[PDB]
Amino acid sequence: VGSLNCIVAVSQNMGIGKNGDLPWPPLRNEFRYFQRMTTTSSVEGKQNLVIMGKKTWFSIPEKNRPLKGRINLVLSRELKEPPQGAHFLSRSLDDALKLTEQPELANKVDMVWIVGGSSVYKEAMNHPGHLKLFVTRIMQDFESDTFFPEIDLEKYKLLPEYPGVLSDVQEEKGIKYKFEVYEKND
Ligand SMILES: NC(=O)C1=CN([C@@H]2O[C@H](COP(=O)(O)OP(=O)(O)OC[C@H]3O[C@@H](n4cnc5c(N)ncnc54)[C@H](OP(=O)(O)O)[C@@H]3O)[C@@H](O)[C@H]2O)C=CC1
Ligand SMILES: COc1ccccc1/C(=C/c1coc2nc(N)nc(N)c12)CC(C)C
Repeated sequence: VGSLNCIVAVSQNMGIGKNGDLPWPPLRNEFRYFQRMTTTSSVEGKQNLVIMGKKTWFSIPEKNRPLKGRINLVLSRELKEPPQGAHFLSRSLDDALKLTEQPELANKVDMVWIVGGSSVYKEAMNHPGHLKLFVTRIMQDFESDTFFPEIDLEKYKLLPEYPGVLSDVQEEKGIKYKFEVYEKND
């Protein structure tokens, strides 16, 4: 199994969601970036795995659900089986990562992408080992009711560029944003 990663888009006030949707209006190219980064795998005969909490799963409109071309895993202790359209269900983050090593998935999964929400991000980020964060900084404040956990910059280094990630300011619907990649190894 290849690398472990988180990917998020976050306002200046650290918001990632409001009422089960994003705090900002739809940013089509931002979403295209999320789909590209999470779907593209350099290893022949493998797909990437996306890991998400239950409320994030149900935030994806049925049209984009499961995320196509990726294996979709949902975290929940209440659910008894994967939701309609999902592929896997685990009861903890550690369980989901252990599962990638089982015979059913060990030779099928390339990268692992944690796609939210706030508790899953927090636990992924505080878990020893090699981890990258792909963070889109939406450069305005937006009313939110979720939030991204604190990024400890003593351990997460902001990389000075990264292949396949544009380094300059983007703008859609009058909202400027930029792409960042952070890496820790502890
Ligand atoms: N980049 C972005 O801007 C992103 C935005 N979002 C937004 O964030 C919001 C959803 O996030 P949030 O409210 O944080 O919720 P989550 O997606 O984290 O869902 C939480 C539910 O998931 C299950 N859960 C979470 N972590 C675990 C765990 N480690 N083990 C087992 N079960 C777990 C629990 O279910 P149970 O109670 O069944 O056990 C929990 O009640 C929405 O507004 C969505 O639009 C989401 C992702 C990215
Ligand atoms: C348009 O996206 C949404 C709309 C409504 C509810 C949830 C989302 C999602 C959010 C993001 C998770 O990591 C993300 N990372 C980045 N860089 N951008 C994102 N947008 C997400 C996931 C996809 C829908 C499946």
